[PDB]
Amino acid sequence: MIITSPTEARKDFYQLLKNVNNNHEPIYISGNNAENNAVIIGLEDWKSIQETIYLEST
Amino acid sequence: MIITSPTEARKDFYQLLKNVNNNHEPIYISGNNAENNAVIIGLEDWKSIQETIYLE
Amino acid sequence: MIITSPTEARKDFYQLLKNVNNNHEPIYISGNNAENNAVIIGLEDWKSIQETIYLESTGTMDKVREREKDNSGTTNIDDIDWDNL
Amino acid sequence: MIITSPTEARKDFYQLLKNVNNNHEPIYISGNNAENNAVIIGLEDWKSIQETIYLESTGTMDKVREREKDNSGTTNIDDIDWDN
Amino acid sequence: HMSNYTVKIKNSAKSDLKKIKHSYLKKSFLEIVETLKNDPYKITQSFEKLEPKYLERYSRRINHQHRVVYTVDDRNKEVLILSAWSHYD
Amino acid sequence: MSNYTVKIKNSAKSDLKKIKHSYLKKSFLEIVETLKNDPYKITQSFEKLEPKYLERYSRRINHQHRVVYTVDDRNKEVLILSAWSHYD
DNA sequence: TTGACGTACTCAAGTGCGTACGCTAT
DNA sequence: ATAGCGTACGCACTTGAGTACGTCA
Repeated sequence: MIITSPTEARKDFYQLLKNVNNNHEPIYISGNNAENNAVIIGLEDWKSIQETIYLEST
Repeated sequence: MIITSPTEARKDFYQLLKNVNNNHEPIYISGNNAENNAVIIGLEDWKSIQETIYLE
Repeated sequence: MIITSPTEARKDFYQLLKNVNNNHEPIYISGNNAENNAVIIGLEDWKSIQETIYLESTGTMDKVREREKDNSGTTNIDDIDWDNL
Repeated sequence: MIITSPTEARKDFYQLLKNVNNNHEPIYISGNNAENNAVIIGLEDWKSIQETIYLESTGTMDKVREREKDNSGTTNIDDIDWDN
Repeated sequence: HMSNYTVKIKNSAKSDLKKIKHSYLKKSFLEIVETLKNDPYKITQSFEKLEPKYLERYSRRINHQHRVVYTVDDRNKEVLILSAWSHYD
Repeated sequence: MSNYTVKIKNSAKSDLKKIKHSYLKKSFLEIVETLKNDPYKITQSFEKLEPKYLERYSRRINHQHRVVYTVDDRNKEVLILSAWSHYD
């Protein structure tokens, strides 16, 4: 569980995107507004997740 | 699960203690003081987690 | 699907975080350094994905799919004899 | 072992959150209804716990525990031939 | 003896109930059943619509580790429990 | 050469067969390079498993699979016990 | 030029934190 | 005669949000 506010995430946005691919851990964005609540996944991990749900359904 | 700040958690603190048990969900406390982040979980769920850690 | 560069994503970051929660569609981040590509998903939508991945990772969904196809029958949950099983 | 009521935990909430992260010992909350009892755990300690139970649910820890006492020998990671 | 929904379980999934009993999770499992008898779509117990959505499989938490995976027949008002144990063993 | 000697259990080499056929070999090899230099390095989602007195550690190959290992700090030897977190 | 990248400004809006009150249940 | 609750206060401290600049490859 890595949690950071949107403001703190935007200050180190590029390092965040590298970390989510090198560490393979989702990063949860959460601040004062619930409309910003989101998760950041690496693309390779995201494609692996999409294939697991889709391949075993077929 | 739920992510919230300690200020928001304190306004609904009693409902928080019921939800972690009724929903068996961890409620993460994350505010501006990023080094004081914590999680609140139900006691019965915590007992099961303890038994899982020490099962062989 | 919505695709954007990391630099463009940083300019409209607060507006992207509100799009994944309203449009319920992931935002793909693709830039010149493709090894740093990522995707933004709303938290409520991600919980269903993480729950599904957990049940797949434990082999539970394999049991669920296999049990859906068998002809073992059905027992009402009130008729369960807990003292023998 | 720190056990406290829900009302006093609410009044000391910000200090309890700093306590679990400095002492690495959880705080227990016990009130009039035992079914609402909760535990406060530091996030970094919770990461070790979640990773452990995840590797337990997948059956990995049982394999790890069995491989620790199987007497099968060890091979250097450089002596691994990926073509075979 | 009467409720909004009939909760049942696949007989091959009854093996999970024995692991629930010996893990002292029977009490938490029966709380899921009572909600499934009244409203299997109630936003409680970490209710979740599993992926892919069109297969219409649902999940509720017995605790942090185990789930009740089930489908719902809306015509006959029946809940079919397909799994009650989320560990590999 | 390197700070630590990285070994894998013989009964765990079948995990490397699945690592090879899942295109995770590059990710797994980046982990074993870190294990040669510093197995306690705060990278790759390094985590100390519970119970802490058994001193088991894990690093993420991807979102699903982990490298589970122990460290012989006396002899500077890392023993990989698992490289595939799925039952098959 | 470009995206990548670290860094910066600004003011409205919110949190952090201790502390408190009125009321019910005990 | 105290916890269990929902709710509030005051102010220092931070986030939120759009927007910008200078440097680099």
